[PDB]
Amino acid sequence: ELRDQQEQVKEDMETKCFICGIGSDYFDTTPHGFETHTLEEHNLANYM
Amino acid sequence: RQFIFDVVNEGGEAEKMELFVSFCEDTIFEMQIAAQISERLRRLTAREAATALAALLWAVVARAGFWGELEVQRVKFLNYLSRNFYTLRFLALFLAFAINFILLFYKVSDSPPNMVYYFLEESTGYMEPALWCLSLLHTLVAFLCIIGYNCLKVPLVIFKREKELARKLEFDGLYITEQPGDDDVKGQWDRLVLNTPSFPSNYWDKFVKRKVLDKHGDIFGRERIAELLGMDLASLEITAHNERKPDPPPGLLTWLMSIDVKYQIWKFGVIFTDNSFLYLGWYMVMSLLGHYNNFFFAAHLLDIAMGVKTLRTILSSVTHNGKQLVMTVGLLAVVVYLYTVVAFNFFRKFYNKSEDEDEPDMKCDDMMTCYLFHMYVGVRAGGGIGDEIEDPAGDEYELYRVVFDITFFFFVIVILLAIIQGLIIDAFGELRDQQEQVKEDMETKCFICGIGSDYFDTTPHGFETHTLEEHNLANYMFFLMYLINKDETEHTGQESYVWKMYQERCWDFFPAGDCFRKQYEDQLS
Amino acid sequence: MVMSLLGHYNNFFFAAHLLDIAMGVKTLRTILSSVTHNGKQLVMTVGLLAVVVYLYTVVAFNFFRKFYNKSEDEDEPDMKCDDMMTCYLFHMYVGVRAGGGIGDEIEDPAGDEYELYRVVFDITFFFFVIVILLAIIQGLIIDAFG
Amino acid sequence: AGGGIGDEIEDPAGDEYELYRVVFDITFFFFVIVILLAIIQGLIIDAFG
Amino acid sequence: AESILEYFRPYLGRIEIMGASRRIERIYFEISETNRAQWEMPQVKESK
Ligand SMILES: [Ca+2]
Repeated sequence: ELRDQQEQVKEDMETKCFICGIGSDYFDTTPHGFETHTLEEHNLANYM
Repeated sequence: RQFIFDVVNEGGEAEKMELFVSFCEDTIFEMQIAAQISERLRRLTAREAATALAALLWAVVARAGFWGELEVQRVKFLNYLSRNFYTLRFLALFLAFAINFILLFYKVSDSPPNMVYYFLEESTGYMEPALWCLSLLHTLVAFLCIIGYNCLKVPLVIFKREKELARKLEFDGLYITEQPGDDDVKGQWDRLVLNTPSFPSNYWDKFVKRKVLDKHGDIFGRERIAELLGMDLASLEITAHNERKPDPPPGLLTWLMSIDVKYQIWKFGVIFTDNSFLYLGWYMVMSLLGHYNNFFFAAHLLDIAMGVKTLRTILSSVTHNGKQLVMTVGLLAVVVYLYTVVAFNFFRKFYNKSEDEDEPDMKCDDMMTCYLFHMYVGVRAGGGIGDEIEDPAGDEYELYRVVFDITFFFFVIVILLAIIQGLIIDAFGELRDQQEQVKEDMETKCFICGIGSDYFDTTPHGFETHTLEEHNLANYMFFLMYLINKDETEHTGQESYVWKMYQERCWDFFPAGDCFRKQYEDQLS
Repeated sequence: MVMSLLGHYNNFFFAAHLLDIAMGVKTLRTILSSVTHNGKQLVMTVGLLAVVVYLYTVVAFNFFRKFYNKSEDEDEPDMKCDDMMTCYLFHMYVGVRAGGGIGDEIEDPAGDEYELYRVVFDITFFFFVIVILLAIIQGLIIDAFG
Repeated sequence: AGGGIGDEIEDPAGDEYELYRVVFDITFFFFVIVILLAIIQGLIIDAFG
Repeated sequence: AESILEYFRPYLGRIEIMGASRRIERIYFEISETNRAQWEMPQVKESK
């Protein structure tokens, strides 16, 4: 049970922005797209 | 297949493509080294049962188990020694059984034919000298393996280290801008090899020294760079190979003392730090130490049973949770100690062995003995220490024993030992989950494109062709090999465009999102 | 057919029939398939036990010979450490089923001579070929149902 | 018995049919103790999952 | 103006909000030097 939770937090943050509601499927039409969206754009660290 | 499993198991950003290109040139050098070596009921006495069962075990294992002349011959032989291999190692395992099977018949008596370790044979007169002949034979095939290893697998790891160093000097300022990490041995040991003139030995191009001289030497001391990087007399180097191409005189077999001492010291550092080489090195000393006329050959079958595949799969489970497993044993030791002090102050009059007419042995006075008694007996008792004490039937402190024993049995027997059994049980589930994950990911993705199999199935039998006819991550290796074997002046417009960015290590020409079909949906579907 | 026909030899050979016919009903095959699902790996693990127990036999053959007696009175005509056969057979036939390792079938190590080397020898035997090795076997069939 | 019937018999030290006892006892301990009783423990363990 | 951009790259913040027009907008602002320093502490980073 505990091991299942550990992967769940890893998977959820991977395929969602945690601010946007958009999955990584849409942010990959532009090559190397999703990686920039979580760093250059809203990155939940600039807000602070 | 090993490469695919590693990459997709921990996949992230564009690092994936960099690894893939790295792999393509890794196997290319592998081809170079491969082509250079080709050219009622009856009575059952033990021995009978032993032979039958050992044949069963071996069958189970085997079902999944003149200076000129000098030079020429030597070369050829090292050559095919290497070639062969994977066989020899197979032969070494077989001799481990025979040398151990014979050892299984010794005898000990206090009468020579100081204890006498005389070896009694069986009914047949053989099996005494077979021990001698096989002992000499095993060391020979053992030592032969090291020679084969030192000419088949060693050049690859040297090539891997040299390649990774060249990038960190040209495209990175690791050793030149500020410093290495100054904590890892690998990042510090390699500092010795910079000055030697023969630094790029196994790597392809020997112009790496010149390339970084002009790139990072503009804003740095050209004299300063021209000594750290070796390359002494920068004027001489730029004025040496500009008039003609002289032929140096031959100095073969005469000045072998005049060699790169620095290079050998650094190279030998890489050899002794490789885990695979050390295992074979340790294999030699045990076999050689077996000539000391002992059972040291018995340590060989233990460390060679891992050769067959199925052992590594099962044996990896215990090593997968190694840090947590060894830790739990520690928690047992502190708890049992915590149970020792409480007995030391209240229950001293119980830990006796019921000796007659007196009790000269007491297991509760010394803290040593009281603690050692609990560890050596209290755990294996199967039911706690309640079976190795005086009976608490006496009303004095009667009930405090019952609570003391029961909590001991629930905690350090039922619960603590179930955690240890639970860790390896959980290990198999974790490893099996990874095995399906690599299978599923490659099924529904192109590994080059970002497109799932849902889109590539509108055309009947569509996704299967897309991974074979189109980009199939196998043509790319052929393409990159094709560029090298072609003159620069013959490159077409598209080939030269790719070849230029390959020098700069930019990986923008891989599709990564569109693969020739989204581009041409509306035009011609 | 042959077992039934051989049962007319006036023997218990009919007792071999219910064993191989209980598989006819469905529920047996579902449960019995679990052990046969990991057959190659399960039979393999037993082999790893045999080599390890043997590796524990040689170490007793050179140091702990004066412990493997049966406390016979007035003499000890039986020794379980001289023959490599008996020393190995004693460990296999008893040392595994003892439930706690061979520490319960030896002379007491209370004598200070080589006293502590027995403690380390017995404990590692109990952790490795009892707690761990036999838990792998129990863990394989448990994993089979999942 | 916790270890099969090997603890509740006459000692097989006598060479007459000596080894047939060893094979008889060991297979009993592996089959109806280690394996069969682990299935029963494995069913309720699987139930919680 | 590449050299001036690279010096100010670590200091130039950027976020995204949506309001007052029912449309997405960008925001630019200065990030103080000290706030970039004490944010990257082992204690604070682990708490995130
Ligand atoms: Ca041209």
